[PDB]
Formats: sequence, structure tokens, C-alpha cells
Amino acid sequence: MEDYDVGGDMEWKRPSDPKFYITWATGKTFRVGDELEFDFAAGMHDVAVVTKDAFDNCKKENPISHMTTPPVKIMLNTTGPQYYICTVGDHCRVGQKLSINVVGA
Ligand SMILES: [Cu+2]
Repeated sequence: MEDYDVGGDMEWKRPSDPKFYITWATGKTFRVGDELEFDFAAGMHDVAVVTKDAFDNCKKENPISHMTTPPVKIMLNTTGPQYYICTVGDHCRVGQKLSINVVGA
């Protein structure tokens, strides 16, 4: 098991570059049992676990899950695609979103 800090010291923030998080994930093999940790200041960002469509269009309403208090720690316990976005402001629209593929432990 591996523990990942989404974004690095950049943490979970509004990116200057729209592909930042695509870049951060790349080269990482997320497996079942691994844990993602999103760090941010209270109210400045958040985490909503969404479907692929909601991910693509940045739909904030009807999350699978939604978390607001800062480290949001999520364990990956199923194989397959997982999508996360920040619903605060225009953050998702400018790239604060994460797409990963979880494989076996
Ligand atoms: Cu945000």
C-alpha cells in the first residue's frame, strides 16, 4: 500500500496549467488498498467523487461522494476508473480534476 499526496507540494489547488493533474498521475500505478490524500485550506477547495460524464463536464450536482474538510483521505478499494473534481468556483473548468485507473493489489 501506497499513500499518495495528490498534487505534490502543489497539493490540491486551482492549477495554472490545465494538464497539471493529468501530469501528476502519470507514471503512478494506483492499486487496491492505496490511499489518496487531498490537501487544501477549508472552504477554498473540496472533493467530489463523480462519474466520468460529470468529470468531463464538471457537473458538481449529485456527487457519488462529496468532502469539504481538509486532508480528504480516500482509500481505493475497487479496481477501475475513478474521477475526482473540485466543485469550488471555476476550478474544475480550469483543470482541478483527477482521473485515475485502479488495478489489483
Ligand atoms: Cu478548488
